[PDB]
Amino acid sequence: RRACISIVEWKPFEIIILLTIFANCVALAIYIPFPEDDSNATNSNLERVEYLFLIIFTVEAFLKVIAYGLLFHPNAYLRNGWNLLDFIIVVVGLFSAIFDVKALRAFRVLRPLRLVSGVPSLQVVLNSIIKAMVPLLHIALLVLFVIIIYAIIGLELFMGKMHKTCYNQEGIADVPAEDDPSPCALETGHGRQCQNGTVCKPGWDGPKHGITNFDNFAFAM
Amino acid sequence: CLAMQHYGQSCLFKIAMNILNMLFTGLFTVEMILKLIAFKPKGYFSDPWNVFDFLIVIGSIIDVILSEVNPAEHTSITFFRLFRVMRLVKLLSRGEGIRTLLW
Amino acid sequence: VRSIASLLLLLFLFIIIFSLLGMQLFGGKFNFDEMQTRRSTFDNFPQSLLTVFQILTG
Amino acid sequence: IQGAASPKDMLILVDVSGSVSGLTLKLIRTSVSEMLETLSDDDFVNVASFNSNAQDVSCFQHLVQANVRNKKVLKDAVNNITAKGITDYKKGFSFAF
Ligand SMILES: CCCCCCCCCCCCCCCC
Ligand SMILES: CCCCCCCCCCCCCCCC
Ligand SMILES: CCCCCCCCCCCCCCCC
Ligand SMILES: CCCCCCCCCCCCCCCC
Ligand SMILES: *[C@@H]1O[C@H](CO)[C@@H](O)[C@H](O)[C@H]1NC(C)=O
Repeated sequence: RRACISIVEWKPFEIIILLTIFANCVALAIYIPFPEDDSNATNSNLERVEYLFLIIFTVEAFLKVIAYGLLFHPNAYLRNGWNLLDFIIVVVGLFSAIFDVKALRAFRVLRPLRLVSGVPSLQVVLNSIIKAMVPLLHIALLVLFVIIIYAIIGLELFMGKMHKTCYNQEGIADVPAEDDPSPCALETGHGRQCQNGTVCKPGWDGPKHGITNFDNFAFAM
Repeated sequence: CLAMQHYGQSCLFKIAMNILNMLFTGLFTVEMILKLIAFKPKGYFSDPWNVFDFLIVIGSIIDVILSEVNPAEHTSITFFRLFRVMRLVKLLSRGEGIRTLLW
Repeated sequence: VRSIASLLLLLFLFIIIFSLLGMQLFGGKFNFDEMQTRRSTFDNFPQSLLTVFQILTG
Repeated sequence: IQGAASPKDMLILVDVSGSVSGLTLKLIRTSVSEMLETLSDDDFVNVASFNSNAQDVSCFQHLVQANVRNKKVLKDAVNNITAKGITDYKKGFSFAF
């Protein structure tokens, strides 16, 4: 009985399966991610199209696991396919049941990565590209160590010294006086000083949104 | 230990880091003394790496000695602090491929 | 050419993937009370591609 | 305004759906305020809003004469609004009419 399913692979349906992967790739550019739960008509039919893609992919997984066995299938590039099927099943089930349920929808963007695998004419060029990656690992560790050293030095020197900016001296409203907050340091500390009518006092005017300063170690890195 | 410190630090945390700083500089001074006993200064200065270690440990102790006074209170020169981190470069020497490439 | 098209096809596929991922992460989340100068946004796929391309060139 | 037009019975269908969150919501609120600024005391007004359900941003549920006072309530309600949900013009317009 398993042969009847297996001989189907002799019939080239892999062409239709790759056209299905391409169809799903197309069915993700149309999906507009509206800001906060909004959704036009198209986004309300792409769930149905996604259900169809789920069914076809899981049928293919069943066929190619039954015809090729449970143990042997993972021992191949198909590792991702079953992974995608598992996460997509879980996503659909949880979404229907109802939290990180929605955000988990991103795991489908790997399906285009199935396209390159399906056309073995490209796996060669992928292998070529990653083959040249190994020599860089020495440069990778060198740059990693340079980053660590310079981040630690920055922590030692610029130890959160960019949190004081120039404030209005009238004092009615305490907002960063300069439209472009430029960290200033009050006298007794080398640096710039406010203009003739403002005062540089502590606070967190700081750099843009406080994302680029040297406060933590992660910020330094 | 070096990377741990961060802005808005706790006075207890600063004290603990000072303790660990003294401990680590002590261990590296033990490194130095054991190497010297292993072989004399003329052989100690044979490779620059140990000479490179020479200035780091002295600078670190200079840092610790300078730390005895309290210009700030747990309620100036800041150059020798970087030798501690620069000592990390020794770790880059263990790898041989990177060593030969950079050299 | 037949060898060029493979590499460019691979890179095009990579940009599509890292744009379709940005859509599911930052899709329409670039709405801030500040003035909307966020031209390089992730809203719609034709513009997610331009943002990813901008990041690639850096 | 007293001369350029006859009295009115406005009904502002502010579109608080997810598609307006951000700057556009601020523009909507400011525009609604600057519009209610252009209503006399003899022409009525109300402020509905639809996100698959046509609620009312205020406590009124019908037209309220746009006095100097009711305008205050409508402006405060508009200012204290937030986007959500799914846009549905049919329900909003049915409620409005
Ligand atoms: C490979 C060629 C076909 C690619 C497109 C397949 C999916 C198209 C279905 C969704 C299109 C929007 C219809 C929603 C109803 C207005
Ligand atoms: C109130 C004193 C705080 C602790 C300072 C003592 C130095 C050692 C740190 C505490 C023990 C944690 C493990 C240290 C590494 C072996
Ligand atoms: C505030 C006292 C004067 C400035 C002290 C720092 C002087 C040295 C800065 C550069 C040191 C790092 C060199 C690059 C890493 C090898
Ligand atoms: C005597 C053998 C030397 C082997 C090579 C060591 C290279 C050390 C310097 C690498 C370049 C500077 C990186 C860090 C700069 C702060
Ligand atoms: C805004 O309206 C909501 C309605 O749920 C209410 O709970 C809240 O107290 C209001 N806040 C302000 C700022 O008026």
